[PDB]
Amino acid sequence: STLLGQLCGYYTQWSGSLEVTFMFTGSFMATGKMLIAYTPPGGPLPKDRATAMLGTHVIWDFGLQSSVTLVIPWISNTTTGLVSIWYQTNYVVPIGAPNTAYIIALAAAQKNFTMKLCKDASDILQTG
Amino acid sequence: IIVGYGEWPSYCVNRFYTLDTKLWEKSSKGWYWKFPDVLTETGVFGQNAQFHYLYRSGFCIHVQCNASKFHQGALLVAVLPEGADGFELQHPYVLDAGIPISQLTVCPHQWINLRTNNCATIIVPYINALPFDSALNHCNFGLLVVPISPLDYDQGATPVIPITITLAPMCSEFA
Amino acid sequence: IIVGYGEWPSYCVNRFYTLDTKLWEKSSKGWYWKFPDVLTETGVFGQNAQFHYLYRSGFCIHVQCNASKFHQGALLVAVLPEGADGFELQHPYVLDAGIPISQLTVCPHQWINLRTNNCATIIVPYINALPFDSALNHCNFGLLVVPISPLDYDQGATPVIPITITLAPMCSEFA
Amino acid sequence: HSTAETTLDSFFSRAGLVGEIDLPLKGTTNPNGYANWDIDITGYAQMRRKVELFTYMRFDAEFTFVACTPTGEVVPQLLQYMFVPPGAPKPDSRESLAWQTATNPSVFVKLSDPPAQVSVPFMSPASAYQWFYDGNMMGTFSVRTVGTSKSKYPLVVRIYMRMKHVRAWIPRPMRNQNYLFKANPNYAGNSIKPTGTSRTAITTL
Repeated sequence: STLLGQLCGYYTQWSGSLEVTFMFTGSFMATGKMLIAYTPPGGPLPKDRATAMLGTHVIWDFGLQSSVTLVIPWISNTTTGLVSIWYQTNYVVPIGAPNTAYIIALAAAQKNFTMKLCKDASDILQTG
Repeated sequence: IIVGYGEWPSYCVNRFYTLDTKLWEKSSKGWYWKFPDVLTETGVFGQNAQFHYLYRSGFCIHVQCNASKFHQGALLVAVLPEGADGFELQHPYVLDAGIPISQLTVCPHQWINLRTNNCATIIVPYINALPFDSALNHCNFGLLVVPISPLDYDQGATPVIPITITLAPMCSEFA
Repeated sequence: IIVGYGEWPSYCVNRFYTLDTKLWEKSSKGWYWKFPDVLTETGVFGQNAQFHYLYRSGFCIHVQCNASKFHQGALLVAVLPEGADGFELQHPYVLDAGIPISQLTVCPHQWINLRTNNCATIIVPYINALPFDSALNHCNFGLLVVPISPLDYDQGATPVIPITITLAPMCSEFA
Repeated sequence: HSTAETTLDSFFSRAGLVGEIDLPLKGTTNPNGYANWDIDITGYAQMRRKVELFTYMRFDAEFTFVACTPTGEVVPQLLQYMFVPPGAPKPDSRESLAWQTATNPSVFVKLSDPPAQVSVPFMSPASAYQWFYDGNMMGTFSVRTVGTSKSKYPLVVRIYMRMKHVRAWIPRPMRNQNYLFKANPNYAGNSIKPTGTSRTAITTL
């Protein structure tokens, strides 16, 4: 659904770094913490919150900050890495505020991203 | 920031270890952790603790909690010399040792009042009658988190308040 | 000392690893080892080989044997690009690959003649068409030890001659 | 001397009765003429709560030996009073060879003398004595009456100790509940008392 994923459907080979931004859209009165982790290519998904903490991660607090960013290092070659979101604490809220919020994720590429070997791939989008 | 006994860690695994989250209710007694026993199973520090013969390290401890403006309560965080999910106090008035809790402020301590702050920080140097000991046979100190004034809220708010401990080893040796 | 292809290891577990002793008889064919496959199970190098994604390292290899002045024979030690107890050659004349052994001196090589010397030393740089590969899916080179002139002695002497391989990693990276 | 009585030199500063051994003429208390006594500082009943205000201590000790008849009478008897360091064997009988080993120092003294008095240094392998170990031998005094036969008098020997050159580290809360054991912080959990006294209402003096 991203524009990066649609433009690299016209090419064959690519390599570079990425960046993912998370945006918390709950109310002003809600607090809590999260754990966003990244696993390099080759290793599996972690089994629990404790082994994911032993690795590349960040703690994200709702009450202090509404946006966090995660720089993914080099992806390449047309397995892959994994990004997982865990609950550190529970979701704390006062009386009179809603119990459920949502997160919106935004993704782009860095300045060292390249593409090569063009290919007009046969899209599903057919004319009429 | 509290620097324990006016002294920094010094020479005679440099990352944050967020342990786990405790749940503070209206009927909690208190909790304690024993160091370095809390960390001899996780990560690179847990390997070098049980593969070497001598040990010397200082610490830096952060205690945090998050709540709304409709909650109330107070915690006393203290460090007293001599697993990773802690134990619960049975008799918090005598600290399970026959000594009163009202005199625990003679130790390196810090208050957490939910009306005012939400974080505590204590720096602990290396304390022993020897220059080097064993990490697996001798625990140096313990960390105490006791609610002096109990938690309260009105019905409909979140009944359970998170407490997270995160720590960082500082000036460690292994021999 | 032979420096392979006129080039030293360079940047883009620093100890000796004495492997095991082979036994050279009057009916031996030859042996081979695959690197880094020989060392992905022992020590600190065996941990960092299978816990990281990319790998880059050079080596230094010592081959030694000890015998009396009443023994005779010759070995050819060579390094050809592309467990810890080695494999045995079935057809040493074609090197188990359809290529002759009489042209193996186009590689980084060294002779061991029991009449003259008893030690060989070859330094190997990092060789790949890529700057980084996987230690567990790609073997870079192989080490060959083949007796060209066979072992001989008179009856009553020691019938079996030891051959020990010892190696040291040099300018290693892990990422 | 303008707050020189609250120092730790003055707070641990008097000779107190610790240890009292009895050498009866008949009975089963000490049937032969010898007795062993292990050096502890908590034989004085006010002393354990005072030293456990701290975690680590370091001091010297000075011992005094006064002896008499159960009535109080002074009789012409000669006694031995030897010191066994930690790591050395202790006597089993009166004919043991430990009574005449030259590395165990003795003090021969008559009973019609001033009391004998010696000094014992800091003898721990560590840098301090610690009263709390999450995971302290000073020696032994043996007391005998000199002779090959049994003495003609019943005797009582009392031991006094004064500490000196005192240093201390890391204060702790003081003891709140009654003790049950030695070198053991256990307490009676089925009867826990407040620290002080109570009143009827918070608004009444």
